[PDB]
Amino acid sequence: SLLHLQEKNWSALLTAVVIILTIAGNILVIMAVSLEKKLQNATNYFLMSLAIADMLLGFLVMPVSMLTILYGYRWPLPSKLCAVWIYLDVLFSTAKIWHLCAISLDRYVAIQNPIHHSRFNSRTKAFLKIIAVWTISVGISMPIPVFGLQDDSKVFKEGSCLLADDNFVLIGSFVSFFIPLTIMVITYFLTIKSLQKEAADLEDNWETLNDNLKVIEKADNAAQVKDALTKMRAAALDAGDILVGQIDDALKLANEGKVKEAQAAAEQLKTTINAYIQKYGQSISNEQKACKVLGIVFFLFVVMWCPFFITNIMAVICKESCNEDVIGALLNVFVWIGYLNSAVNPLVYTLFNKTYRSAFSRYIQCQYKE
Ligand SMILES: NCCc1c[nH]c2ccc(O)cc12
Ligand SMILES: [Mg+2]
Repeated sequence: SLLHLQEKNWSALLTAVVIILTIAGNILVIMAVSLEKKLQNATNYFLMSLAIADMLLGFLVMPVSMLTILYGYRWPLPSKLCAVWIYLDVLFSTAKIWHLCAISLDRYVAIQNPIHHSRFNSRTKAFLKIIAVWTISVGISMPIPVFGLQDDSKVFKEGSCLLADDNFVLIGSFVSFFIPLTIMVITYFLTIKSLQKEAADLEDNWETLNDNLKVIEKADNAAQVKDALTKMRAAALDAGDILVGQIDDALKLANEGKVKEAQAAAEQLKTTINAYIQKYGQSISNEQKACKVLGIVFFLFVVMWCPFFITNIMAVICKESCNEDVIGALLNVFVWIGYLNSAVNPLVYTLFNKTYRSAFSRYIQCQYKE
């Protein structure tokens, strides 16, 4: 006889906590993007869809995962509900990683194509990209019901419902989890470098505009102002229209010979430059702030699923050499480290965004009026 309820009830109280923090955390994120209007961009739109994936993992996968621990890891439901539960577990995790990849991808293309980002601002464009990812994730996870329902040996390992098939655990791990992991760690690295270069390029054009504002207010002739405005106008085009015609206003005074009159115009440009420099120089500050926080989302996904990901692959490499009972007893812990990651995507936003933090606080006092 089997399917016995046991006294594994340290686990029952601990796993219940993780389910609510997932469900309550990611509901507040879905409510934040749906209601708060400082969050209406493509990156925050993905984070909602990430939190829909996290929350449905809290509803559908994590209670059943708890329920198995309550019946000694012998599987209490119907046997054709084993292959459904693996399919949802793997679908929500595959949808998370391909979101996290696609954010880091969409963020990088936003910097290399500033003009394209204005065109790609559309919520419809964002939703199309999400709907690309979910239908990729349903595409990748689809062997688990199509084959597993047909053969109980691919989803049961001795009354235990788990992905027993080893070509599913191997090929899936590299198709669905190092192809979008590669693209995430390449494009996060290059996003840091594109915002390092353009911050470094703005300090270049800060010091050459500030250098020619020394030159014009020293100068004697209309050739030492004309050249010095020609080097301002060229290196003001390198920060892109607003200021160029005001330099062209100053350029025609140097081209006629009105030097004291061209020098006075250049002093009027000074404050125009400090306005346009404090603006775009706070823009790079904000993107590098956002890139840092999205990195913590990216880093904690990778770290918390990493003990589950390595040990599941060591189940397949030492299929002979190792304690299958100990590897089975570690994966049962290691899956819940990765489940816990559904609870921490919301908490990150709270610590690191005052817009998410304010919104969460108001909803806890039941205040939706923005
Ligand atoms: N999401 C990976 C499949 C899965 C679901 N529950 C599990 C429990 C144990 C295990 O080894 C694997 C699983
Ligand atoms: Mg200098």
